[PDB]
Amino acid sequence: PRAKTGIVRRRRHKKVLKRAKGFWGSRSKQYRNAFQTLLNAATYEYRDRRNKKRDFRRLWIQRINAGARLHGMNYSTFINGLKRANIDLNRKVLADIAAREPEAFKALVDASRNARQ
Amino acid sequence: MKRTYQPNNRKRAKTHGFRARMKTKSGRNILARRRAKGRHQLTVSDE
Amino acid sequence: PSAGSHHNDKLHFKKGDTVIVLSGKHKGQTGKVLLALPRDQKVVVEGVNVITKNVKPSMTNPQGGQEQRELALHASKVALVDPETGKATRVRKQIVDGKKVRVAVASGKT
RNA sequence: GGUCAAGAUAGUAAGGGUCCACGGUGGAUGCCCUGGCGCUGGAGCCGAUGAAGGACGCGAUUACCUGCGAAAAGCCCCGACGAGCUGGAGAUACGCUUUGACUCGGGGAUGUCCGAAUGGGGAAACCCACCUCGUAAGAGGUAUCCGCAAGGAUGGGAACUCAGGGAACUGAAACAUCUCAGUACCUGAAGGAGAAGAAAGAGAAUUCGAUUCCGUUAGUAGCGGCGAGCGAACCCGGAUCAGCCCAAUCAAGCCGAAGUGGCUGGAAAGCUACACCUCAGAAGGUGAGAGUCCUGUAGGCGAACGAGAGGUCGUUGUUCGUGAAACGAUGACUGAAUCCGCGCGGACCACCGCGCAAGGCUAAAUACUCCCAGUGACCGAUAGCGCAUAGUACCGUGAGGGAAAGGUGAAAAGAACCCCGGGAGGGGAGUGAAAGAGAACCUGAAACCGUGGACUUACAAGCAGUCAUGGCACCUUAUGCGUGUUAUGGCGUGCCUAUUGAAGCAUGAGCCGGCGACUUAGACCUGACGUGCGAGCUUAAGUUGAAAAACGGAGGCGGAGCGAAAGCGAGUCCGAAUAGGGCGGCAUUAGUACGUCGGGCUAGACUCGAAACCAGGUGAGCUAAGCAUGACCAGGUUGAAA
RNA sequence: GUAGGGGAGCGUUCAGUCCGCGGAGAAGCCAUACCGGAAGGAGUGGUGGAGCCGACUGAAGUGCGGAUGCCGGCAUGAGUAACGAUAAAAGAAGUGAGAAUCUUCUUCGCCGUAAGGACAAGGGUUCCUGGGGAAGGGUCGUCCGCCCAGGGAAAGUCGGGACCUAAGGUGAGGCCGAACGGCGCAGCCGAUGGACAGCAGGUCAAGAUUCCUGCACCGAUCAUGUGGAGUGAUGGAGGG
RNA sequence: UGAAACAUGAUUGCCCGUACCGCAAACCGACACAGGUGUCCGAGUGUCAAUGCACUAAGGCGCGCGAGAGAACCCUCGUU
RNA sequence: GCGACUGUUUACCAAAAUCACAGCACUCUGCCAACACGAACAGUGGACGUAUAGGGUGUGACGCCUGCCCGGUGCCGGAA
Ligand SMILES: [Mg+2]
Ligand SMILES: [Mg+2]
Ligand SMILES: [Mg+2]
Ligand SMILES: [Mg+2]
Ligand SMILES: [Mg+2]
Ligand SMILES: [Mg+2]
Ligand SMILES: [Mg+2]
Ligand SMILES: [Mg+2]
Ligand SMILES: [Mg+2]
Ligand SMILES: [Mg+2]
Ligand SMILES: [Mg+2]
Ligand SMILES: [Mg+2]
Ligand SMILES: [Mg+2]
Ligand SMILES: [Mg+2]
Ligand SMILES: [Mg+2]
Ligand SMILES: [Mg+2]
Ligand SMILES: [Mg+2]
Ligand SMILES: [Mg+2]
Ligand SMILES: [Mg+2]
Ligand SMILES: [Mg+2]
Ligand SMILES: [Mg+2]
Ligand SMILES: [Mg+2]
Ligand SMILES: [Mg+2]
Ligand SMILES: [Mg+2]
Ligand SMILES: [Mg+2]
Ligand SMILES: [Mg+2]
Ligand SMILES: [Mg+2]
Ligand SMILES: [Mg+2]
Ligand SMILES: [Mg+2]
Ligand SMILES: [Mg+2]
Ligand SMILES: [Mg+2]
Ligand SMILES: [Mg+2]
Ligand SMILES: [Mg+2]
Ligand SMILES: [Mg+2]
Ligand SMILES: [Mg+2]
Ligand SMILES: [Mg+2]
Ligand SMILES: [Mg+2]
Ligand SMILES: [Mg+2]
Ligand SMILES: [Mg+2]
Ligand SMILES: [Mg+2]
Ligand SMILES: [Mg+2]
Ligand SMILES: [Mg+2]
Ligand SMILES: [Mg+2]
Ligand SMILES: [Mg+2]
Ligand SMILES: [Mg+2]
Ligand SMILES: [Mg+2]
Ligand SMILES: [Mg+2]
Ligand SMILES: [Mg+2]
Ligand SMILES: [Mg+2]
Ligand SMILES: [Mg+2]
Ligand SMILES: [Mg+2]
Ligand SMILES: [Mg+2]
Ligand SMILES: [Mg+2]
Ligand SMILES: [Mg+2]
Ligand SMILES: [Mg+2]
Ligand SMILES: [Mg+2]
Ligand SMILES: [Mg+2]
Ligand SMILES: [Mg+2]
Ligand SMILES: [Mg+2]
Ligand SMILES: [Mg+2]
Ligand SMILES: [Mg+2]
Repeated sequence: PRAKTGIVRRRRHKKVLKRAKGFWGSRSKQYRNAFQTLLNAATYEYRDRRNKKRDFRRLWIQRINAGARLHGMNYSTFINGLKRANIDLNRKVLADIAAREPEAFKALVDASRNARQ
Repeated sequence: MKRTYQPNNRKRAKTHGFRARMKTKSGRNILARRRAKGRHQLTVSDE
Repeated sequence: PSAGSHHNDKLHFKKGDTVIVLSGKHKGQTGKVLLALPRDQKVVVEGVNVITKNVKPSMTNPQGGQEQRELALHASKVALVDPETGKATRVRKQIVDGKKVRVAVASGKT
């Protein structure tokens, strides 16, 4: 008995083309370029998952550095005197405190400096 | 310039025809081996 | 592929005979046999009805016009009748005379 | 609040982008069959009484097909059928037929011209005749060979068979013996089959007993640049049987049981409540799925006609390649005995066995499959034959090559009629269940072209993505982990193949569809899983039955090794024994048949791709020339011999 | 994690079997934010019009982006290049639904040992009449060598055969040869040649040494005559 | 004793080919294609003559895309 | 410079110094001639020609000419 593709291929293909939208030109419309575009897209997804884990960390950091400096502290010195008084805060939170909660950041500062000297 | 095919009725027939094709063995053979392929075009006699 | 093909090009009935429509819209109606086409297995009963338009055709008749006449049918919604009952009425074949062959029901004949 | 000043940001889209809606293009997919394909079985020749195959004709209108033959879609006779018929073809008018048509079976008659063509010629289907009879119109005859005559032969046939002739590529990783392989092809003859056949045989048992066929022996004996590779037979089981003579019943057809009511529906066959048939539940048609409508099936009948010698030299055949070369087989030379004789037993000799050369026929089993029928873990429109039909269209001077082609509906009820236009096309209407079927008429994918809408886009640098956030939009697996779109950021070297290394300026590719490549066979090899019997395991060919399978011990595998072999044997071999290799015990252990699979070998062996090689044929209407025959060169200048 | 070996599975068809759906609608197709570890598979909505899902088991033509792969369709290049000789066109008039292009008219331009005329070979209805306008026409077309229908072609003297032979092709007997076959005298086929009786005019929309008018020629068979004894081949010579 | 030859009258007259294109849009070149195709006839004026050249007659056409522009550049040609 | 000359040649990148030629030269060949096509004692060309003919080979009008080497190869002849 013979068994044409009949259906399967159109199936596979559409799957890709439905992943494949928003894509500029041919990419969103022809299979090969679509599936392809998606190979690379794969690479970018994986890496950029861990990557965003980096990037956010960076962001939090610069916000804290700011905070410290807003009084007279370095990031490194603030964070270090916040290791010294053992104030074991996540730094994401520290950003949050720093930019949305003023006088709190103030206190955490005075603390870090105290524990530093 | 001038071409391969310059028709000649007497040539055509005295060359490819039926008295001609039957005059030789391999032309009998051409004949029936054509017939088998269901030629309407048996031979240039049949033009 | 012919219609009488699978019906041994066989007309179980005849030109003249009364008929009753088994299955269809015309469920049960009476009709003399006006036209019985065996090969195509098609046939005309005075029932059916139809409105046909016979197009421009200037001769005869300049304008078109229409026509109430009737569409033929398939000898498989055609049914022979039983004089008594008059309905869904099979047929047996018997012999009256004298090498004349005939046709009964479960109570002959027709 | 007006003026001026500094600073910030908005909107427009020529066009484009993403998404969305809506068509177009195209004809994938699903469904379907009106066409295939294979296997089993049946059937199997035609023709001088004109074959296959054609040409031209026959029609009220006739281009193609079909049927036919100037008696021309037909004619006579018989038989079945009994109401319709007037070919596909779907068109009018003409008609025919219950005194029996049409269709079917069975014979007959008529059958132009070409074609073995056959009165002679010819470029097939055309030209010109002579003879006999006729009043003419017509009819017959006029080939050649075997024959006294009567009579037979000629040509065609897909394969199947026999014969004369007989390749190469290939493999041996080169080639030449060799292998391909007596294969491809050519030719001759012949049949429904053919061939072969009634022993100077196999042979080793003082056994069998014509042949052909299958199983098996058996990849054993052997062949071989002993390399590649090549490879029997006797016996044993089956199929089917035969041995004779001469020279001193199917083919046309008929007949066949048993349901209705309501319900949905455009439509009942489906749902349902109660029914009956069955030797009949195989199938197909009917508005959607019918045991009980129809045609049928199980069954029963069934026709006038109808069918049932030796030797020598060069060589070769079998497993037979000069090898110890037997034997047959023939080309050339030689050409013995006929019974107290002849031929063979693989050189050769005796012995001892099997055999009757020089004369013929022979059914049966076997091979094939143009054709007919039945079936199918065969195809359904890129499949399947090349063809849903066509060897046609088209290409080719020729031989030869050679396509894509499918679908309105249940039924034509095929759209009278009004509207814009010459039309084409469309918008109504009307039919239908549906015109979301309208004749470019089933679904209608994708590339591809457009209209509209959302959000965006004119200081911007880009493998076109990702990931984060803001904007805007939307709310039928959907108000949150949202969806569409977007701005800004970070980040980021298409895919494949080929490689030391690919974004590569290295290969491939316009895009999307659909077709596209690791298989099959053998009762071979060897393994893994599994199973059934288990010191035991197992059939093959066949036979019978066959909506199933059973029978079939003939042979196969295990049983014991060792040597070169004879042979010996839990031993054996080398040798004179020793000392050892192989082996048995062992300190112990299982086989075999099936099946699924991982590998192997032989054959195309994963698919595609050569340049080349060989056979048979087709081409000198092109070009190179030959031959026979015709044709052709305004006008002018120069001024040889004699 | 590359070549590679191993493990478990996803989907496609055909098949056996069961669960079972379907005109209150099957498959196929279309949309989507659901589910599964993945091959994948469900829900609902729109399409469609008559068939099909699921489980288990069996057998495969069983999963494509590539092969400068094959078939087909549609894109790019692009509204680009080109419209096929630089012999050249104007105005009026007409027709038509529509005209630079078709039909009249009046001019202009080109060929004129041709770009005129008559034949042959080849082609095959392309000729003439009336009509048509899808496509063929390199634009347009009302037009055409395209489409439809109907008509048209006439021979004793032209040309070929009923006569001849060349090259060549044949060819009973004949000479050869594994077969098919290869030769081959006479005879026969074979025009490109030999032979041979008619010229002048007229006319259909379309024929012309054919038909028609006028006046000829050649062979053949019969008859009345001049008859009044020779006719003259399958061989001879001349001639051609 | 009807042999030829002849005159005249009668009478007879087979078979195919004849359209049209045929130096081309109708044949061979895939095409309504600047090619190829064999023989005949092919007027006049001027010119030593002529089938030569210019221009003409009879006849046949203006070759089946048009219109405008008046740059680069390209082709064929004039003058320098 | 090359060829003497008229001629010929690579259809579709080479027309010449190519090739042919008249001329000369070596040999071969006595007729069923050599030589050539050939299933082949066929038949055919050679040729219905006959050594002033026919084949093969080379040079290449014409003019003055064409030397030296016979060991190897070929060829002709010889014979113990
Ligand atoms: Mg980290
Ligand atoms: Mg716009
Ligand atoms: Mg016919
Ligand atoms: Mg009768
Ligand atoms: Mg009947
Ligand atoms: Mg008759
Ligand atoms: Mg004849
Ligand atoms: Mg070889
Ligand atoms: Mg080899
Ligand atoms: Mg035969
Ligand atoms: Mg011997
Ligand atoms: Mg041998
Ligand atoms: Mg012997
Ligand atoms: Mg399809
Ligand atoms: Mg096909
Ligand atoms: Mg209309
Ligand atoms: Mg838009
Ligand atoms: Mg800037
Ligand atoms: Mg901007
Ligand atoms: Mg790949
Ligand atoms: Mg490299
Ligand atoms: Mg690049
Ligand atoms: Mg590249
Ligand atoms: Mg490379
Ligand atoms: Mg096992
Ligand atoms: Mg096994
Ligand atoms: Mg393999
Ligand atoms: Mg199933
Ligand atoms: Mg299905
Ligand atoms: Mg592809
Ligand atoms: Mg490329
Ligand atoms: Mg433009
Ligand atoms: Mg451009
Ligand atoms: Mg431009
Ligand atoms: Mg242009
Ligand atoms: Mg033009
Ligand atoms: Mg012009
Ligand atoms: Mg006027
Ligand atoms: Mg008008
Ligand atoms: Mg014009
Ligand atoms: Mg002319
Ligand atoms: Mg005309
Ligand atoms: Mg046009
Ligand atoms: Mg008009
Ligand atoms: Mg001959
Ligand atoms: Mg002539
Ligand atoms: Mg004459
Ligand atoms: Mg004549
Ligand atoms: Mg006359
Ligand atoms: Mg004609
Ligand atoms: Mg033109
Ligand atoms: Mg031309
Ligand atoms: Mg003249
Ligand atoms: Mg003149
Ligand atoms: Mg001139
Ligand atoms: Mg003209
Ligand atoms: Mg301007
Ligand atoms: Mg100057
Ligand atoms: Mg020269
Ligand atoms: Mg050249
Ligand atoms: Mg040249």
